[PDB]
Amino acid sequence: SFPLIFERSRKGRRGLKLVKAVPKAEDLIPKEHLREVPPRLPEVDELTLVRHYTGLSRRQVGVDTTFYPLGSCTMKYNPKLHEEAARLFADLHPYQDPRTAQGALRLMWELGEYLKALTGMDAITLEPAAGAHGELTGILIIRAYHEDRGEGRTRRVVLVPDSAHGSNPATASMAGYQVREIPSGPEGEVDLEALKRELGPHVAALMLTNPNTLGLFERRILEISRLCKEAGVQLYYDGANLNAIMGWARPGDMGFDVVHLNLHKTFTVPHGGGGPGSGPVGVKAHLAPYLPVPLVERGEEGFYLDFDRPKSIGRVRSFYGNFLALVRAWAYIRTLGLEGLKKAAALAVLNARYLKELLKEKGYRVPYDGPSMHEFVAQPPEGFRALDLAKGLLELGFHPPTVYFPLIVKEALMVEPTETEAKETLEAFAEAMGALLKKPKEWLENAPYSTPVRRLDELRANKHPKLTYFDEG
Amino acid sequence: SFPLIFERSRKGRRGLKLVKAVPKAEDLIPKEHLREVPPRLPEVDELTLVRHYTGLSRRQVGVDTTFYPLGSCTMKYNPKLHEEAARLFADLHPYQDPRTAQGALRLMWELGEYLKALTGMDAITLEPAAGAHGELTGILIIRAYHEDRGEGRTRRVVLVPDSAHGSNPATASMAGYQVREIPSGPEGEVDLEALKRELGPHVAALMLTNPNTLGLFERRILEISRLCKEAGVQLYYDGANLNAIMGWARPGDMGFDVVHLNLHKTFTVPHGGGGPGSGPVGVKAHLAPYLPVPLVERGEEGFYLDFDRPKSIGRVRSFYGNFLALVRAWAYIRTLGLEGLKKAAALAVLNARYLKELLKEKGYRVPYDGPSMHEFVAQPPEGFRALDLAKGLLELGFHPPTVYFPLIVKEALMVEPTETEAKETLEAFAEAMGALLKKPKEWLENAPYSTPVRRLDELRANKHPKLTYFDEG
Amino acid sequence: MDYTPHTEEEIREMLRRVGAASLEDLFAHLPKEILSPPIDLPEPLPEWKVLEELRRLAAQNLPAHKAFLGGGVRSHHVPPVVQALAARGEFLTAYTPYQPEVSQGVLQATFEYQTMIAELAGLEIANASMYDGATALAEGVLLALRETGRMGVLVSQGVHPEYRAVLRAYLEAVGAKLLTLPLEGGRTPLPEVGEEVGAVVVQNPNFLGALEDLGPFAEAAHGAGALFVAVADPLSLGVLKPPGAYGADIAVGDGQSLGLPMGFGGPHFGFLATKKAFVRQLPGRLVSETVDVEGRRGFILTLQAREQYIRRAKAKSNITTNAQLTALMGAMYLAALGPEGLREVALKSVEMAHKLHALLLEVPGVRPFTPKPFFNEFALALPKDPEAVRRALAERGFHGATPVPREYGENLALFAATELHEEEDLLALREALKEVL
Amino acid sequence: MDYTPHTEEEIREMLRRVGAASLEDLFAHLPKEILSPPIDLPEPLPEWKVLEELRRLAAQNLPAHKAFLGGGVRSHHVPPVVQALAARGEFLTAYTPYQPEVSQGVLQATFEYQTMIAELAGLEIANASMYDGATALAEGVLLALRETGRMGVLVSQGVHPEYRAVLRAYLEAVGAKLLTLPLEGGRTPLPEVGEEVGAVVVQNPNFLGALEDLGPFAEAAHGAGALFVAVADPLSLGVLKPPGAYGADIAVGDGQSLGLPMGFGGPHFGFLATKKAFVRQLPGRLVSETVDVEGRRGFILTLQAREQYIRRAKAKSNITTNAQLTALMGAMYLAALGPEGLREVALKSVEMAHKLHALLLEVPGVRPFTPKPFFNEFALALPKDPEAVRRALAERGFHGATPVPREYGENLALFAATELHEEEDLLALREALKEVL
Ligand SMILES: Cc1ncc(COP(=O)(O)O)c(CNOCC(=O)O)c1O
Ligand SMILES: Cc1ncc(COP(=O)(O)O)c(CNOCC(=O)O)c1O
Repeated sequence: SFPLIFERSRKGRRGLKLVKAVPKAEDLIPKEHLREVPPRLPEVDELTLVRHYTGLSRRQVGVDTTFYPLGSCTMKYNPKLHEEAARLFADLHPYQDPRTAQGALRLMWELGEYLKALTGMDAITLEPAAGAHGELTGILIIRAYHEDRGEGRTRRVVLVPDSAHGSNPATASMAGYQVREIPSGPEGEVDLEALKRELGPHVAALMLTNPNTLGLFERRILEISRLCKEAGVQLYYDGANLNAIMGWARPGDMGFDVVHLNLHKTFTVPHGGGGPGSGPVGVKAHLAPYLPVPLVERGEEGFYLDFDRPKSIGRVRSFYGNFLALVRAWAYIRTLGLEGLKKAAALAVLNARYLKELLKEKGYRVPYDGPSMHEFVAQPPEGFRALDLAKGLLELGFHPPTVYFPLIVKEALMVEPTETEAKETLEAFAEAMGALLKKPKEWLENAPYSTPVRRLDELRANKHPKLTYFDEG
Repeated sequence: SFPLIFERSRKGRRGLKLVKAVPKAEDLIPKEHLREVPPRLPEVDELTLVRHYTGLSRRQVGVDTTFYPLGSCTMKYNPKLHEEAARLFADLHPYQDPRTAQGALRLMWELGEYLKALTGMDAITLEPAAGAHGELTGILIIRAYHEDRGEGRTRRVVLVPDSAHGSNPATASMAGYQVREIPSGPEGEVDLEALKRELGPHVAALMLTNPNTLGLFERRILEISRLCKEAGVQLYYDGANLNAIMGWARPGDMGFDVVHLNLHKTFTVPHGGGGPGSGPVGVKAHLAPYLPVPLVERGEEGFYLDFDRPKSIGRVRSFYGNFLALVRAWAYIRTLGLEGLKKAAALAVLNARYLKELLKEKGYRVPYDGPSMHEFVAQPPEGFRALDLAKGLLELGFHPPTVYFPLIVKEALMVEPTETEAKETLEAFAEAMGALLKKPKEWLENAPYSTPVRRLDELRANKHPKLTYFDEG
Repeated sequence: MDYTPHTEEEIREMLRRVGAASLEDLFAHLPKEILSPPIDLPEPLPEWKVLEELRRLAAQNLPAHKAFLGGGVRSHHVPPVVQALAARGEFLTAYTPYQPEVSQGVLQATFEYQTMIAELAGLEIANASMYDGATALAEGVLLALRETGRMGVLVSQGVHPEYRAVLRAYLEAVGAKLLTLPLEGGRTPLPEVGEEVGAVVVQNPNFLGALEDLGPFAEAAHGAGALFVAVADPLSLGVLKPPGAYGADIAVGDGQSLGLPMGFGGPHFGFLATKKAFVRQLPGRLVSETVDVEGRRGFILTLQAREQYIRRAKAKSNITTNAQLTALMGAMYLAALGPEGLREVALKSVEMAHKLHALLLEVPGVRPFTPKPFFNEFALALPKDPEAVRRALAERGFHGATPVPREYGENLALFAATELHEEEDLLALREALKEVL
Repeated sequence: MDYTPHTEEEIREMLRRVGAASLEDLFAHLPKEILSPPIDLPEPLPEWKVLEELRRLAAQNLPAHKAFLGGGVRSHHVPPVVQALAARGEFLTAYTPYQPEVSQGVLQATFEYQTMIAELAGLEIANASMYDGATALAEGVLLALRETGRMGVLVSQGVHPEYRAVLRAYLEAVGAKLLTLPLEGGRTPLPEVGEEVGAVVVQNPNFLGALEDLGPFAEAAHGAGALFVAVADPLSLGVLKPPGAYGADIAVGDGQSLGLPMGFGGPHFGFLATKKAFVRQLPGRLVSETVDVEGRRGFILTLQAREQYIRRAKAKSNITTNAQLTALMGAMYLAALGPEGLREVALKSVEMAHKLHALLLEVPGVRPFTPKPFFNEFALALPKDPEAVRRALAERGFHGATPVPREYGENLALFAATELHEEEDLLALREALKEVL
């Protein structure tokens, strides 16, 4: 049991006291503009505040406490060094004179240079706030590209594989595009024949992750690129799985026109229980003029925010980007260097393949298993549902991998251990997965048992949703 | 279950890498000085280090997570503001040019003045590392004083009440003195009659806390002072219970000649699982010349460390004192001011006096219940053991108060809530203590049950102690 | 340097176990031509050296602490207690809470965030957060258009220009149309709303800091069957009548003012509050109270058909990663201050801003622009170019005079003040301004 | 401002419950004359203003990051990962772990620290921590005198003068005698040890940074029936042969060199390591592994008869509060680097110090004093007053030349180098010294 911050409140109780002499409201703002009924915010002292949130953190797990093999998330260690690095630029105002923010602008420029170098793009925007935001940015760019060529009325559809993440097709809609989903081949890679059938003057772009969401590298990627080029279709790169190939291969050399990266995934920026993140977008020179404004350029006086871009799609969010996260990523790269990043990708791949071997030894299956990259997708043996095994893992002190995704594999167990997890950790995880199969169906169906809370009534929460403490409306 | 850092270890595994081009030993250090066998330090990666310690912290409780009514400890809230305050002075070297450390020296001076203002002392050293260290400093000061007046051979005994903290008599021994205990009267206060028969030219000092360790103010303190002064006996004030009177009464106006304060108790410096702390020692002018060196003074030039004190007892610890803790105490006083400190003392007393009433109504007894100050001492009803009630409390999600101290009360329950705890918390606590009296005897004796570990085998740890992981020797 | 735990002996064993000959061999199945890319990155550095470099860059900047710059972000006190709590590893390194049994911490905290935001705006419900204020506005408007089925939008020019720019991008992307209502005398005149208008948007306080009269805008919107969307600074809601009380259907804003570090523009967070009756169109994550098999209180993500995993193409938004950690920081701030504390901070910044305004009026050639009543920000007309003034000010050690784009008028500059500003800072700024002028 | 939660209504009720008419009425039984003391303290300030004042104070100081000052404290890298971990509320705000069932975090962490210190020292056991190096030494010698039953002590002048002063205060307090062995050629000559001597004390590296030959000292002590106490910098133990290997009976030192912020002198921690055979005489807390009622592994404080609570006047020491948190920071550092990482750090500092030694020797008038081989510190003979040089060096933005008391010689100054010092730092310093000279 744990109380709500609102239940801890006591009428009239004060917490922080930030004002010595509080002015009288009516001396500052006109009566009819004044709030009559105070918001029902909690009224607690600082000690209570600390115990509350510290108590909540203790009813929570994270990479700092548990192995998180979540495919499509790259739950790698978030170095504490980066938190210290970020506090160093906390006191900077986005509208302060640029000549006094050179350190910050320089960092933004360098980061952009490193990311382009690792991705093979010619220009880049560090403005978008997350991966999906980068997707919306890239697609809008691709759209502005076609429109600037008189095909804005014909290029109406976006193509995504049946294994694509939900945000890909969702983005198409936000960009006003129609979306068609192409099926995967028997190996789990792109079906060229089905692709060649869809390609045409009506397709604006093809969204892909490489490796794909099955953890497999698209071996015919160059061919796929060639087909797209002749049809005039823009090839979009979802960088969710960039961790698998950092420093070994670049999407740009694969033929991708536009790219988005997830700093809060591949580059150690902390997940923060949902966010915030950063979704930089890199593009080839022919799509560069459509980039959202402003761009960080290196000039004579120094670095500056460039707004003089006539074909720009405009603004995708306020200011210039989640700077403090950019600091985290800059720190990571300047720490590992090229060799460091390559080693990280190789071991990220080795941990995934090695663990794939352990789970198969335990009886788990892998429908699509060519040389697995940074992640892989397994299925439990007939008779076991992923949902239950996941809960069983929770009971055993482990955290389940991603479940029921990609959508093309029943009882999908999408596993991504990342390079920061140790050998013995992968083995302990595999052991736990093997043990759960030797547990009775009823035990699995009623797990967890020891967690702060057991399975929740998902039904009641959807039929009678109580969305706030006051449940107004 | 939880693994030892040594068990997480893996041969050859590396963690932090702070050296780019590591030189070869043979080139800097002669063969015969080089360590042959590496220390068996753990070999863990950073993620492992973080999970280990994050895990250990989750198997721990503190004021940040739990109500800690420990008598004699003043477990009051430690403002997070102070941690940020100490960070501002992390990079200062004790031997850097004082002309470049004026900010730190000014702070030391100001803190000294504030503490002398609250205690009524004329001069002060911020050097001692803890309360017990302050006692030694203060007792040596008294000895230097007696020896300087030619009574060093005759002043050989230190007097302490039967209710005194064990460090008091222990300190007398470290200082070469004999120690004699004087019993308390029927009210829990000093027995003036027993005191008069002990006072004489052979007594060097009388060590007292006020309020005493029963939480009772020594109402005859002025008479005690008069009696002491008449015999030429120095009155030492153990500041463990200063939180009960700060801003309301000063030991210096009570007749005390020397005082020691515990910044980590009364002034919010964190207890850190046992340490570190700070034990400032203040004195009346007649004892000032014997103060340990150096003292912070402000001269024509600026603030400086004064070492020119021919009668000083010397040095009691390295450098000048636990500066970083001093920053925290300075912050505390500059935040609250006199009225804030007075309010804290009053609410600390009110909390103790209120909780006392609640506990008596639940059936607990108070063998000495005159007007209770910042703490009070209770005992369970006939038939119950404090130890068992203590463990029962743990099982209930609370932390017990100090048990079995002072030594003059059987089954002592020494309770000190401090001013930062809320009325509802005091009540929930009493409600818990009450419910434990209704629990069957076999239940309490075998408590706790849900904690990370149940009752430990003290006898085993004492008969067959395993002091290190390697258990060498 | 790196964070990999693997020892050489472990890599050999793992290599042999997966049938690989070396690390390089793990990538042998990739097209020969894309391998060995010519990547140029600076040499790896130990952590203390990376910090040395960060500090050198930081040493190049002039800290904006106690700055008088405004336009959306201001130098407010960042309470260490809040930052200490948000630094807890559990909150910092957790992922989106999909396994609720082990995520009650973040789940309950988000539910509390929702409650606080809904209360602050005077509305009924709120999502788990949005990237920022601008994007929150865009999503709030898209919601109104989906709810009304219309494509027309009226936005006051009083809405921060960047917000209006972001809104336009999202709007034109889906075929919707936007009409900008220009300010008159610093405030936005009541427009006539047609039935093609699905949303009416107004910010309060507005970009120039002027308090707008929302009531009639809500009545005007409803009369035409259009939804009213209010853009409001959260800190200001601590003392100003919230949009909910004006009849607003949707409220959005950026959370930076709730004790968040300025951070040169990010990250912070956006909030979106609305009526429970529009919950089906609400984008983003939502936490609901519920119970476990033993009857214990619990919290979980709900109504997930509105999101991308389940609805994919028909999702209300593509938003996956949100801005949870910073939204929690806002919640901790709101909780730490309480209703009276928040009101105190808001009133204090308003007071200092007014004192500054009064002081600045004495500067030669300076003329007022933003009309009374204004909140904690205001625009003045300067006798010199605003960018030139900001620069000259920075040369003297001050951060002030944030340039207002010309669409509002010539030579305009914004000025703000907060609870951490004192009389002496105001005077010091004025003298600096008199020297530059 | 304050941290009190009580509302006026609660105080009102509580006051009635305890039978008091007001807050002041709670002190009515105190003598009337000591009440209402006129205490002079500055007026209260809000947290942001307090921080502002701390900032103004900090701005007055020239930070010592990367200083070349030595003499006990040095500017080493303080790893953020360690500080972040030592910042967890549970470690920060816990008290001495007397209720073991809920204190396994601190109890185990402390057990691991005892283990690491014992290992580093090449010994068998160590207590929970001492206040600091100087204090650890005093206690260490008192331990040896109790064990041998003697009253004589021989201390090398090579021991930090401050440690010797503290040692003297403690020793004279109990009637013990102390004889000082003067340094010859920067090293302490092997003394003749009488049977009245219970402890022979030597530091390695010594105050002047010179490496000392500990073997013959341990033998000279043992041959007379005395114990050998070694003072050693923990970081140095990562590469240098441990006193335990030389046959030392007791080892002590200050833990600042293990990644602890210099903090202008405190706090840090001191360590005391010795043989399991002398445990009965060991002062301070001691954690032992044990088991619980069901056989689960656990940790608890043990052999408490050595401490003040139980033994009072006959306790081994009056020590109650120790230096637990900082010692734990020390353990974290040790675990974070491991044996090799620690060895590398010690080596890099030794390397840079030597490189610096050679460079400064070129400055005209600068002559050597500390003989080879020295560690990461060394003293030089300068052509100008050391203090004057430090001041002059400081006016040029350099922290260096820590004055050596005349008891060691004239115009001597100590310099130190650490793992965060690079080639260019050494050169810039030399140039500066060249200038002041
Ligand atoms: C393949 C792939 N692409 C994009 C994203 C989204 O990036 P963010 O907007 O989250 O930064 C993801 C993330 N998917 O997780 C969705 C969830 O259900 O949590 C992805 O895997
Ligand atoms: C009355 C009293 N006097 C002294 C001390 C010691 O001060 P520090 O050296 O701890 O700062 C105390 C603390 N007693 O705690 C005893 C224990 O065993 O924890 C005190 O209460």
